[PDB]
Amino acid sequence: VFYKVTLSRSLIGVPHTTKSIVKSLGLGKRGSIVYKKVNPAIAGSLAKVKELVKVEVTEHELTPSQQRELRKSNPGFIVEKR
Amino acid sequence: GGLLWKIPWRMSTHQKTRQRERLRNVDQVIKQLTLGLHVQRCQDKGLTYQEAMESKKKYKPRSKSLRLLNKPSVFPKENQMSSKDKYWTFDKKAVGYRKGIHKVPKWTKISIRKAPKFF
RNA sequence: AGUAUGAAAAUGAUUAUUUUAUAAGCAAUCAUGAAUAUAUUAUAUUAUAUUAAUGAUGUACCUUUUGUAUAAUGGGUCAGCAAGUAAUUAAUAUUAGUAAAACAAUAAGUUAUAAAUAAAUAGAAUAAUAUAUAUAUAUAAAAAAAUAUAUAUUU
RNA sequence: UAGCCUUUAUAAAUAAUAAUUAUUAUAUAAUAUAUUAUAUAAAGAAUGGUACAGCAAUUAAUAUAUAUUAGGGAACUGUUUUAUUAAUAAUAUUAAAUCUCGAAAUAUUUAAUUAUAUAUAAUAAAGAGUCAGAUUAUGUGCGAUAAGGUAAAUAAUCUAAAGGGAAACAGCCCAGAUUAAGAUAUAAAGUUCCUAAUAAAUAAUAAGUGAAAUAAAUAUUAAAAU
RNA sequence: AAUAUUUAAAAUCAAAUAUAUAUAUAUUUGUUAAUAGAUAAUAUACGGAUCUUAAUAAUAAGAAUUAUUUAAUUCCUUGGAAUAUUAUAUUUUAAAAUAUAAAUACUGAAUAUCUAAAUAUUAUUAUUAUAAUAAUAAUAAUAUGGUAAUAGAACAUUUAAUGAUAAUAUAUAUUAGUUAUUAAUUAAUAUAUGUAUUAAUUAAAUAGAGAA
RNA sequence: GAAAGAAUUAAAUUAAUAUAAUGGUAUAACUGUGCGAUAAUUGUAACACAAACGAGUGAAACAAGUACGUAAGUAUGGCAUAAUGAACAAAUAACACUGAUUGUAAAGGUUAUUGAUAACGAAUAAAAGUUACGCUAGGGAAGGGUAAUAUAGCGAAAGAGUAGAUAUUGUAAGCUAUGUUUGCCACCUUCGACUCAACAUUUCCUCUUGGUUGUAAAAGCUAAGAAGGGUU
Ligand SMILES: [Mg+2]
Ligand SMILES: [Mg+2]
Ligand SMILES: [Mg+2]
Ligand SMILES: [Mg+2]
Ligand SMILES: [Mg+2]
Ligand SMILES: [Mg+2]
Ligand SMILES: [Mg+2]
Ligand SMILES: [Mg+2]
Ligand SMILES: [Mg+2]
Ligand SMILES: [Mg+2]
Ligand SMILES: [Mg+2]
Ligand SMILES: [Mg+2]
Ligand SMILES: [Mg+2]
Ligand SMILES: [Mg+2]
Ligand SMILES: [Mg+2]
Ligand SMILES: [Mg+2]
Ligand SMILES: [Mg+2]
Ligand SMILES: [Mg+2]
Ligand SMILES: [Mg+2]
Ligand SMILES: [Mg+2]
Ligand SMILES: [Mg+2]
Ligand SMILES: [Mg+2]
Ligand SMILES: [Mg+2]
Ligand SMILES: [Mg+2]
Ligand SMILES: [Mg+2]
Ligand SMILES: [Mg+2]
Ligand SMILES: [Mg+2]
Ligand SMILES: [Mg+2]
Ligand SMILES: [Mg+2]
Ligand SMILES: [Mg+2]
Ligand SMILES: [Mg+2]
Ligand SMILES: [Mg+2]
Ligand SMILES: [Mg+2]
Ligand SMILES: [Mg+2]
Ligand SMILES: [Mg+2]
Ligand SMILES: [Mg+2]
Ligand SMILES: [Mg+2]
Ligand SMILES: [Mg+2]
Ligand SMILES: [Mg+2]
Ligand SMILES: [Mg+2]
Ligand SMILES: [Mg+2]
Ligand SMILES: [Mg+2]
Ligand SMILES: [Mg+2]
Repeated sequence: VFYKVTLSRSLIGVPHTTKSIVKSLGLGKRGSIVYKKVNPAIAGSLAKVKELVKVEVTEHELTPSQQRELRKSNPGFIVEKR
Repeated sequence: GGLLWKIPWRMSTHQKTRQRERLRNVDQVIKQLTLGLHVQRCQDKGLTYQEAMESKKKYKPRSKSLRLLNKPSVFPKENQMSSKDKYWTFDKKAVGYRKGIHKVPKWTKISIRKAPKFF
């Protein structure tokens, strides 16, 4: 299974050591989402930044394209040509 | 100390609610980290995701950090901490040997759960 | 300090529209009534333009400073003028020409083509990749330390 | 000059960052007191001597109708004893920047694996600027456990950082401005009005104590437990 | 009741949780309040107003202080069920019964997402004409505060080389529009000129001023 | 059962180490003894620690010779960390490297050694003061913070007070308040007199009151409310 990791809090005031831990996890700007294969190595890294992130276990992995298509809003119309 | 840093010595009721929420979120992160390890190990043994979640046996973590973070003595859960430890920290240069938690830099992010037994 | 033109600004008087005699601060931005002016498609329940009703936000600019609204320096205003340029050399990067040669031709010179040593008459596979060879210290010669040279076409 | 920044590139480049496995023990099963697999517990490979803790040796302090040596008066009546005092011995109790017999977390750091490759290191050729810093939090030297004081150590921000919050606010809590819009989540902080947003539960206060900068020894009143 | 101590979850007691599981072990949590003391100079200073509740009685108030909490309260373990509740519709006699909605509290930045646009880069496509290319447009992802400083690309003025057109034009100024706009353009108005060192590519600067 | 030997175990680094302090040392790095006087030698020194450069530290390995040891092997000074100084110009010797027309030479070069710049990365071989008569370019490269001190109060009461700590007085130590004196930090570069005063009360007088075996009366001491008027 996979971990769904969200950078809830920002890295403005965190020490550079914590910043390095987060950067090596693939997380970028605040609110970024990355799907990490569950692994004792990953669990340790998330344990050290347990505050700044929010972690939920998920069955499958969503590619970034899949996430975008799931994030698009619903236009309230179907265009009729002419 | 001419410059005025008007930081009060007590928190408002709303800061306390947020502090309790932040502690719970951290505990939930730990609870989820262990859950993934248990599910991953169970899948390795051959089980599927569903039965892994319903398995009576829950594989406890083996890493030192996660094993200790799951010990209430070392890292107590929000429902287990005392009110003093939730909102007050330990300073050895303060009257009462305690100071408001909000005075700790980056208190919102940093986690201070344990205080000396008699202080 | 030539001659013509001169709706360039600062500056003064007057007129026209709007606002202003119970309201307080970089004089603006946004929100929003009202009045006025123009409009040869205002068909209008219209569009623009001007204007301190009223509400919210708003601590001039530059220099020097850890730090300036600062009661730190400079500025009455407007117009004109006011500051990384040239010569002789050297080293790097891109492109272009030519190319184991190039510039230049009259010769001469310069650079590259062989690396070293303070210097000297020394200077690269005797049969292949450093275990070979050249130079410097040493020696009878090697080893040792440093740099350089070679695996149809010399770089 | 080094340190921190910038431009262009090199592959036989992942060498960068981050974490995990390492270790000890218990229980079950298989194999020949031992090995293997599985689960669990333990601050969990190697280095260290701070906090803590302690009085080991060193440096200091206290008390014993305890014992010995010596000093001195009295008693005895010159003897021994007594009155004692200093030292040592024994027992018990303490502390320290230059004490650590015990000892953390952080920290230094190693091989492999995994994840970051719209990412790191290293290297080659060329350019700078900087060498007056400030505050907050923590552990200290000086000061008086004074200073918006001074000197260093670690982290963050300002310096060079818009925005929200602390009335106002360089340094505090959030959160980093490509340009729009404004639907939805929101961080810190708030919801009687000024001012965008609220309803509740259980106790205490009668002092406007308090309500966004807690003023102490002590006295009075009252409340629980022994 | 009187008297003398302490104000404590260490010990004990209560409760919760993890293991062997009707019990035991281990871990965690739970132990007073008010007043006086109280202190200076332009002016009261929680930012201000102001905040403590009251039956007869209002559609309706009763901290806006301190302490521990919730998102109506309770059971299972973020979610499910039940029960006090508000509002409405139907039926019956201002009241009774059935049915439906509310259990994410709300505000909150230039945060994040969504909705569009721009530049750069990585990876895929389409149209047009080092075609392994150039221009333009699409989809996914990442980035776009910034002083000293570094690097890239453009605009205004003047001079030199090349350089049609022309009063139905050119230059300048005002006003109102257009182009993602320090610029150039459309129209109207005013003045000069039978007329661009004009468009565009190069080469040079006495090449840009609220700062001495 | 006894004698001797090899020795083992515990304690010890407090003694000793050329020299300060620290770390190490009994497997001794400490001590005694034989040989010795040798490695207190000679050309290449990779690689590391440290590090801006200059410099500094450990040292594998190749080659020549020496001392000890039967041999294995050890020795490139001292158990380790301090015991130091760049160039320039001069001086001495060795090498045979240049030799300004040629041969010599002169002079330079390589190698080894010498002398102190202690302001100790050393500006020259060689240098002290005064300025209120001064000058130029710059920076500040009484307010504010603190309250040791000062003033005042509070808590407790040793002791005076003919008697009795608390009528009055109140050692030394304790907890505070003000920023009115002397200080400290560097964010920030005129004392007195005349005239007019405004404000505070921690009240000098005037008004009310409590205590005063130390209120007989009058004068007084101490304290509470009080800033309206006055205070040469
Ligand atoms: Mg009016
Ligand atoms: Mg005015
Ligand atoms: Mg200054
Ligand atoms: Mg300011
Ligand atoms: Mg000024
Ligand atoms: Mg002014
Ligand atoms: Mg001026
Ligand atoms: Mg530099
Ligand atoms: Mg690796
Ligand atoms: Mg120490
Ligand atoms: Mg020890
Ligand atoms: Mg400095
Ligand atoms: Mg300071
Ligand atoms: Mg600066
Ligand atoms: Mg800011
Ligand atoms: Mg920053
Ligand atoms: Mg940004
Ligand atoms: Mg109050
Ligand atoms: Mg407020
Ligand atoms: Mg307990
Ligand atoms: Mg006041
Ligand atoms: Mg954004
Ligand atoms: Mg930028
Ligand atoms: Mg000019
Ligand atoms: Mg000008
Ligand atoms: Mg300008
Ligand atoms: Mg010695
Ligand atoms: Mg010693
Ligand atoms: Mg190093
Ligand atoms: Mg070096
Ligand atoms: Mg010796
Ligand atoms: Mg000299
Ligand atoms: Mg010769
Ligand atoms: Mg000659
Ligand atoms: Mg000679
Ligand atoms: Mg001198
Ligand atoms: Mg004189
Ligand atoms: Mg002062
Ligand atoms: Mg007495
Ligand atoms: Mg006294
Ligand atoms: Mg008074
Ligand atoms: Mg009288
Ligand atoms: Mg009166």
